[PDB]
Amino acid sequence: MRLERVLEEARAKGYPIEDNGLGNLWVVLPRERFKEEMAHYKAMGFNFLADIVGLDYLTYPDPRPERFAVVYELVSLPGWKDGDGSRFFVRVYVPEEDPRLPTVTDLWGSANFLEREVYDLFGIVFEGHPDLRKILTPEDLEGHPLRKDYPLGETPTLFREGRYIIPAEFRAALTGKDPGLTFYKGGSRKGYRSLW
Amino acid sequence: ASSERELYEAWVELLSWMREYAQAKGVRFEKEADFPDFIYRMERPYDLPTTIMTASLSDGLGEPFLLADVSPRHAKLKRIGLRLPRAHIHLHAHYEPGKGLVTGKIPLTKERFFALADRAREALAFA
Amino acid sequence: MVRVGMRAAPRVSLEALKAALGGLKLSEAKVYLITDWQDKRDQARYALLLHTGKKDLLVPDAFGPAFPGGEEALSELVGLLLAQGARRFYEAVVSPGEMTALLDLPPEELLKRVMAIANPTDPGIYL
Amino acid sequence: QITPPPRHLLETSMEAVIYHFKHYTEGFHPPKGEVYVPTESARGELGYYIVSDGGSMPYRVKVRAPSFVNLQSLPYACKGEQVPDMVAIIASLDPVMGDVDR
Amino acid sequence: MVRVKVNDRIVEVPPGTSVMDAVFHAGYDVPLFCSEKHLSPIGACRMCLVRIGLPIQWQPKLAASCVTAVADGMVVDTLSDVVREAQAGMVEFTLLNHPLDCPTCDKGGACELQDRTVEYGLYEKYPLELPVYTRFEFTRRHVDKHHPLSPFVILDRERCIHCKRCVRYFEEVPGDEVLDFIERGVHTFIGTMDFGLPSGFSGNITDICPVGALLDLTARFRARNWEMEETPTTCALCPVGCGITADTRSGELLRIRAREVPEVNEIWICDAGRFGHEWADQNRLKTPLVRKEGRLVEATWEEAFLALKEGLKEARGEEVGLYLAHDATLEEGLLASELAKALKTPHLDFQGRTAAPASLFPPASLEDLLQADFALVLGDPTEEAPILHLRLSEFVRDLKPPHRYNHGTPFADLQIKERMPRRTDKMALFAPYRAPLMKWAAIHEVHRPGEEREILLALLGDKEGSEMVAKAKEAWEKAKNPVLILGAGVLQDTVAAERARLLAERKGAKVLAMTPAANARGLEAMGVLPGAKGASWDEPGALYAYYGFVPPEEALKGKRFVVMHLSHLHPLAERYAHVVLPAPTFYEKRGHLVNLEGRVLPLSPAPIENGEAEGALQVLALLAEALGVRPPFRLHLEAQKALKARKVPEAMGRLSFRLKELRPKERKGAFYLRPTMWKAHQAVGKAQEAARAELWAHPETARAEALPEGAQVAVETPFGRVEARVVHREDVPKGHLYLSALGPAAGLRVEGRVLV
Amino acid sequence: ACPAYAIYVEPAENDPENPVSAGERYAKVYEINMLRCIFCGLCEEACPTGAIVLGYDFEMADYEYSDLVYGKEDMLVDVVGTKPQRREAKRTGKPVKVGYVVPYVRPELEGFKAPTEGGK
Amino acid sequence: REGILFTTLEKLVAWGRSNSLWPATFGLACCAIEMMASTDARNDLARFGSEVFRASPRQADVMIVAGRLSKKMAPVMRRVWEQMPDPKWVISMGACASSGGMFNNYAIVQNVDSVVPVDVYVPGCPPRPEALIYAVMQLQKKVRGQAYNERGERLPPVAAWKRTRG
Ligand code: SF4
Ligand code: SF4
Ligand code: SF4
Ligand code: SF4
Ligand code: SF4
Ligand code: FES
Repeated sequence: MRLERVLEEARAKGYPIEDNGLGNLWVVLPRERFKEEMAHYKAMGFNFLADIVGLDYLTYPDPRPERFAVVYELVSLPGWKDGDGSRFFVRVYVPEEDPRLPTVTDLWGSANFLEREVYDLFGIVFEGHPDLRKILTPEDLEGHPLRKDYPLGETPTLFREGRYIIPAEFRAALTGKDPGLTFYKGGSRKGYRSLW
Repeated sequence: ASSERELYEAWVELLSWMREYAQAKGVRFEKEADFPDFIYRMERPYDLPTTIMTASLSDGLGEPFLLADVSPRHAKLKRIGLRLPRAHIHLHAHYEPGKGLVTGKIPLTKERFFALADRAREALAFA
Repeated sequence: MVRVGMRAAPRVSLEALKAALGGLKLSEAKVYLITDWQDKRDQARYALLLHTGKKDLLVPDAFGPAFPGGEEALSELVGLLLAQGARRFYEAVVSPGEMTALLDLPPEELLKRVMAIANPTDPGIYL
Repeated sequence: QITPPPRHLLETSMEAVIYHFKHYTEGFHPPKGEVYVPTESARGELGYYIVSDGGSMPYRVKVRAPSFVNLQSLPYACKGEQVPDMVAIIASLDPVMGDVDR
Repeated sequence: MVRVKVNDRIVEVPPGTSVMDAVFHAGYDVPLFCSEKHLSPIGACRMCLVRIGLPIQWQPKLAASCVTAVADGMVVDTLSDVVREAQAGMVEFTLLNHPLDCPTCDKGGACELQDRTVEYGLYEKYPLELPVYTRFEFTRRHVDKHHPLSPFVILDRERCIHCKRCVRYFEEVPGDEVLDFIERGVHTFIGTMDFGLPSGFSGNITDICPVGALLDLTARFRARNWEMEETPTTCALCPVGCGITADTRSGELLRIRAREVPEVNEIWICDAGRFGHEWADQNRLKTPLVRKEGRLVEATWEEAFLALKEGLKEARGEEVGLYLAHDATLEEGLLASELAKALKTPHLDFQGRTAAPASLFPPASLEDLLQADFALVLGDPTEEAPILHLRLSEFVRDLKPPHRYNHGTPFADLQIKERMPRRTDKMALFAPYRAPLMKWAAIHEVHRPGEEREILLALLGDKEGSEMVAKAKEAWEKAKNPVLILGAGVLQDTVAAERARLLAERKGAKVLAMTPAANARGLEAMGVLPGAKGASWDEPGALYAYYGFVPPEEALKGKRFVVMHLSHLHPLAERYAHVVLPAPTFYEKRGHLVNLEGRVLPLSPAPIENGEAEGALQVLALLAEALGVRPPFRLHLEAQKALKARKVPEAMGRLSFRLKELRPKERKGAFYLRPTMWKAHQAVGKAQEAARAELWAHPETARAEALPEGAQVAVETPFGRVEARVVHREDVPKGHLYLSALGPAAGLRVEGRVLV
Repeated sequence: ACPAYAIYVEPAENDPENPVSAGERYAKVYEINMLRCIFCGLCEEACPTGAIVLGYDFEMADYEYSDLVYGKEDMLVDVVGTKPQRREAKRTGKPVKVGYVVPYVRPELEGFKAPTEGGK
Repeated sequence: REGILFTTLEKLVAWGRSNSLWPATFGLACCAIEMMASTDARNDLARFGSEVFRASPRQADVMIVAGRLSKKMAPVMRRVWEQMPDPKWVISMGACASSGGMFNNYAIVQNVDSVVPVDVYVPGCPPRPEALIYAVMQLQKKVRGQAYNERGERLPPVAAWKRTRG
């Protein structure tokens, strides 16, 4: 029930409402309204903060507003005091040159680790955090691994007499921007979805 | 029916003749292609006698003048076929029981095939 | 980032590195001995990339037993780096073609790639 | 587009050979979009936030690691408890560090 | 411009646009077999079908978007169920009789049929019903298989889907009809009565065939399409520098293919560049050698450098030779120049230095060549600058550069109709022999060597030429935008190039100079030319010399110190050279060249087995160390900085450089060094007999001189001793013997003899 | 179909007189890096001629990296044992004893000889 | 004195060390679970001499690298090797440890032999418990001087005996 009220509260102020026909909902809040709105979101009854998922869209085929985008996942547990079960995502775009975003540690302690992880994997600093300390990558590692401008750093596979493989030039798989080995891709290899 | 079996057997027999001619006139013979249902059969069991489906007699320039083919194992309207390239000439043989290998109603014996291949050699072969 | 030494001249590369290293303290430096083919060290060749954080140093492929006087030169080199107080030694395995071009990429990409692919190594394998 | 052709008609049909080859080399290309599904594993809510770009390989796969958010409650759980019990309180939390570090 | 609507999108598009280009420019997609870039669209595969409305006025039958013109305000529907079902049906018809060879097919993953099948086939029929792929449960079409049409090309007549691409190309692009169908119905098949596949541009069909019918024998059964490691680079066999792809896997050379760059070569490569790669990965030098017991020994770089120090200890700086190859980069030339400036030596050169520089003349771009009014050509494009021929074939047919859409070059240019006529009034060609292009040039005269200068003089009007030269002069005087095109024969004879300069300045006209050397104009731009003394690449004037190429046998003889910087091992080095060193080919180098039109081009390095080879930058730097002089270049980045200081534009940028100086030398005329497409160092493997040496003789004078029509005659030239098949030609003048100059020493008139 | 790209397949052209495969192509060099191999079963799944099929031997522990690249003649069904096993059988003189028994071999393993449930 | 310097004594002590292999696991990933399963009541490495399990490294001779070796752990595990008594052996268990495996990336050591001297490699994913027993028997015959490579060479009893630690 509270999700419908979220949608009605957001639509009045001009917030885009994203929806796929699969049962997943997005409400994109600007960064100004982000903090206060999500504070209100906790006040609206969001006990549980599932995820903080950061996204780097450098190599995405279509352009996006900003390079980085951080998505928080808000839920209300059905089995607690008054449990509805309404779960949804909030996306907030973060510039390449402005990896700033207020923490919800004060709101949810759940983001204590989660936000740290995104500072490790992305260059995104979450302002007001108790400790933004590199979690996963070694202390002497330079950079942020999950952003697309950071190499995966593969090593060649080894064989008997000088026969070696460099997997990046061995992949028959394509990416979204990879043109393929023929003049073009259309049809199924431009995006494919069955009509149930 | 079961005539199919002997047909493939007869088909194998046909190949022999071809090879013999290669030694006779000193002309190049080549195995063109083998059965797909024998390459790509992975575990599936295979009872057919030979593995070769298409072969040809090529001249000194390598360009074929005589082609012979047999129908695959699971296809409809099975036959054995002969073709003279560039000459718009097609022959379609069956195997009739008691008679033998016949082109339609007319028997296809060794002598007939030898004459046909010799005519192709004298006429069509460039070098 | 500076480049000293010359390819396939182990003693020249080693003496030039002796001169250029000087009194630089390597307590926080990163030593990248770049090679190919993880297993076979008896014929191995090595480049070197030393990242102090303040400035970097590049030695081309002139070290390893693959060259005359190369094994003793790599032993002297790793002993020198350990003497100057380094603890962090790294080995990157690149394709043969990468060894050549990687020293000709711009400094930022070469350094980022080496740092991303480097494996912690025991200097005992080079001593 | 999602299933390679059955193995028996690989020697009969051309489209089978092309589709078997393509499916096992290139794969299929799902549409551009994001998706996520919840499940209950022995350590909690589990799901993959998959961003696909229309290519053979996913643009990004983010994992909600239930063992990652389950671990923020250790200093609280083992707060004030005994020293030997710190091992039991950790084994009792059931962490699989393949899930946390990831 | 005309407004079109594709299914949700509205696009401005110029009027002559094909519906297919409007779909793709609009961002949609449609199957494509029959049509190809630069080929006349004809509705054959019937794959390009769309829905068209022109008022909602839907057409009765599906429209062929490959041969449809577009009208203002047209609705194009590629997503309707009818279109998708029809496209899947046509795929079914096309794959109906296909040989089931995908896993063992050399085409593998880069097969258009595979991709369009998995794209559009098997429409969504409406359950989770058990689906059937093919309805064809009958006997398939079987024809001749794995037939080598030529030492480079293999033919599988079963894989052909009966498009028109190879025959369309064969009539259109080279103008050499050596392929067409034989029969009709479903029995149709490809064949030829011209067996040698004579055209010098046959290889491109290898790339065009949307199936694996025609495959590259020199790259058959090496690796799979995705497996090959691709190195995009530029070919330095001849100065046109076509964009190529060097596919290598496991340190060796697998295959050469076309890289599209419409500025210089469109999508086309010549057979020499594409199939003539066997020599690179086969047999080449990996260890520096040193002379110890009056013989050659494997050595370290250290010991060679020591011998170098000692040999050049007593060498004065003005007697040293600095001689590079014809394919030397801007980096290397600029460093040799600067190093002979510091170490003051007047004579440095490169292998293909012409007496008259190519920089004299203003370069022209090829698209200008398409828009010119006339082309006065002296020399053989087929042999001196091969892909020029192809561009002349757009030039002679009134074709012009198409528009550049959102999917790149247009898929269906309505500007190219099929079976186009070729004009005999658009160009005038003068060669010492009857070239294939003479067929499309009415104004044509077969002359003898040393006679160009007179044709050019007559075109100026200072004397009176033949009927053909008078027509050429008249059309040149009348033409508003003519092109002058000079081969090597003109560029190597100073007075002829001088009269060309005069003729091309007086009428405002730019020049296409088909140099024997690829980076000749760039090395001139970087300053690789001798000084006053003048020991050039062929002269024995210097006393100490460094060589980056193969000099004439007499140039090594006499010197005190000679060092060659080679890739393969040459007997001239193991008998006259003191220190030999390994170099990577242009295939695996990294640097920049300058096109015969003045455009700079990139060299990326190939994962080929170089050994311990090093670029000549490092060698010249190391060689000046023995001389005291310090080098200004060590790497490619500092070299690029110093280049940008030398005012050389960015890659693909054209460099402006003129030069007013000539260095003439006599030519002792008994034999001719015919310019050859095939290069000597390519005679390995499958080009061994293709890149063979020939001796062209007039039947009368051949008969008088006892040269049989098939004989392997041994010939000794200053440029080496080679055996050569004798060819009787009734267009070769009497008294001369045209020896196939398989190097970048073409266009020279040299002494010599036929040995017995 | 290898997620590690651990299989190297150099192809070559059959000799019609004494061929190796049924078609016009064969595998001149067929290697597997057991230290790269993760034992999926995707390679058996993608083989269209049924050539590559996972077996049953697990006793392939060896001492050297360069000794853990299994070759063609180290994996043909005609071979009996793993590399260290065969090498020990040669330097020992005692035939190979496999450390496993199976109820049967699958049809996909036609030819593979194995101990079957107690039939022997 | 290193188990050497007498024809009978060195064979005796090789016997003793071989059947006295004290495995010290360094459990890293899903390889480690298949090693722990090699202790249950179907297949126990508790017979050959490997019953006791001293977590301390000062007390065990066999070090079994069972799992992917991430770089952040590389020195720590390393020091456990330096802090071991000298007659010590190192086994590399699984694909991620032996080679880079399928995780051919920035994070994982592409051969644990980089930081520690590996005795035996045991492919598999995970290597079957019986395969891990095979590798410990392999190491048993290796320290007996009973192990040869494909090239004909005999392998020395102890790897980590030939290295200049630093
Ligand atoms: S031409 Fe294409 S579809 Fe036909 S066998 Fe070759 S790869 Fe398969
Ligand atoms: S051989 Fe290839 S390019 Fe030529 S018509 Fe057939 S499919 Fe087209
Ligand atoms: S035309 Fe010249 S540059 Fe182009 S591919 Fe041929 S040899 Fe190379
Ligand atoms: S089982 Fe081994 S070789 Fe086969 S696909 Fe998997 S990891 Fe690769
Ligand atoms: S080799 Fe396999 S079982 Fe062992 S740690 Fe790696 S993924 Fe896990
Ligand atoms: S019919 Fe071939 S695409 Fe138009």
